[PDB]
Amino acid sequence: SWIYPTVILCLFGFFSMMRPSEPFLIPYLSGPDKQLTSAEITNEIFPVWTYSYLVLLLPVFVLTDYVRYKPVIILQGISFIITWLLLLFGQGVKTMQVVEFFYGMVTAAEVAYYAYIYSVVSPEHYQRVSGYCRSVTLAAYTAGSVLAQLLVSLAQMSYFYLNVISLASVSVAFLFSLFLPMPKKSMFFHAECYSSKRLFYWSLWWAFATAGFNQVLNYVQILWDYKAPSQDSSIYNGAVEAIATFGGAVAAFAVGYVKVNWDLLGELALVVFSVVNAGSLFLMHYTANIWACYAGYLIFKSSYMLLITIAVFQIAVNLNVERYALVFGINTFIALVIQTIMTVIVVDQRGLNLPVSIQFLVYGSYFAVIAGIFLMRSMY
Amino acid sequence: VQLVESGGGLVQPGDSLRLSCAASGRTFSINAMAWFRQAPGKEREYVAQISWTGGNTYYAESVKGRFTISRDNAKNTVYLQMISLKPEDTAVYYCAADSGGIRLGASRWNYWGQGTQVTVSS
Ligand SMILES: Cc1ncc(C[n+]2csc(CCO)c2C)c(N)n1
Repeated sequence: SWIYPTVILCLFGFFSMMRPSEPFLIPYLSGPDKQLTSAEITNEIFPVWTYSYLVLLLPVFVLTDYVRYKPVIILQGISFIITWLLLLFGQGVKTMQVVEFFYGMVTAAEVAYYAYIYSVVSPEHYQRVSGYCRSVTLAAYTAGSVLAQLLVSLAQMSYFYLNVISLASVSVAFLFSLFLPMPKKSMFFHAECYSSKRLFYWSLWWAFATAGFNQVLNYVQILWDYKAPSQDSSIYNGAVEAIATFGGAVAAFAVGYVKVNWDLLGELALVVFSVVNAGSLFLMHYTANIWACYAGYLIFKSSYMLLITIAVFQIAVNLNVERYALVFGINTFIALVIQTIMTVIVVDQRGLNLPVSIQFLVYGSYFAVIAGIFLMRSMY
Repeated sequence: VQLVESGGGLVQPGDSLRLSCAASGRTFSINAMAWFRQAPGKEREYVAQISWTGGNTYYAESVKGRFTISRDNAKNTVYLQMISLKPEDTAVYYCAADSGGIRLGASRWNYWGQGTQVTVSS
């Protein structure tokens, strides 16, 4: 009884996230197709993603519950098509700002994908099923990225004939998204805890750390293109993304295998791996060798993902399934309020308008200041 | 926008040139203007760019350091200043005015100029 909704919910998850041209985005943008100056991408287009993502988060979170979780899933499917239909033919600098906004709906509606299964699957097969619908996404992204650097290198497929394949992939996602059973009970609508010492402190790092992780992911392909232009030398942005994603996936699984009490050795394991993220972000900025810059991304994603798993594990030890959403819903919002404050000052055109050359000395110093205040706070 | 180019001519090597582009007709919305170039028996080649709202520029790697592009929003014209010319720069230059708005198309540059003849020789 639990296999039909999950089989079609996993098929939708795999196809939607099997997008080959996620890595080859900025090489595609600032190329001979939609030639855009790197100053028109790092300070006018990309920042809009965090502005629209922040705005369309609470309205979508509340909407997902009132109207049962599926209608929002379809909306994410439609926004996937609109985003890649403008990314194919839409040209200009103003048309790309619209694309970023529609990618806010695509990413902000991801809450209704993971939370849907709770309302249609029996409560016993909730962690079993949740793993199935979460590992398929990682296997889809890793499989897609490997294919991107398999057609661009061995098959010679232009960067345009990856948005066509990406469009077909997401276009088939919105064919299974019409077949999920319609839930009949929501969590809050149709169905003080922060005072705990651990749930607040362990949420502060989750909110702050994930705020910088999203920013680094956004303005990273510009750094690769800056240290080695795509029109002059070969770019392995697909293999690097695939290896980094696999590195994070195995790292998160490792935390779920070792049995160590993350209470006496929890804070130390988060200061130490936060230093590694600060140390490996100066490398991406201080190193001229493009290969070293790839390794800096490889270590950062693998190291950071080893901490979001500890923080998520420590946050969720007493909360119910009915409390994760509004305890992981605030943090995913407070994390964005930090990102918008940082993007406005550091990146936005009206702010400091810092280029990408000097930006990573701030992100690399951002994670070195989330270490002193969570290590100098432990005072006796 | 009806871009008109002028200022072409044959110059001995090491002689600069200034090329203007009297953009006119719908100049309220021209969010860029990037000169191009088409050498004899070749294809159009990027040569410069200048934003209209601000002044951000982006020159081609080969031509950077001698080619200076400056907007003149008062009169709408866009000037390309070139120094240290050589007989390998003989080509024809074209403007390309990115009008603006939400559009679907094949090329970012909506409207194009006619073309000015530059013939470096001696
Ligand atoms: C059209 C568009 N697509 C994606 C992003 C954000 N983004 C780009 S790459 C990446 C991680 C994978 O490399 C993320 C989150 C954006 N701002 N605009």
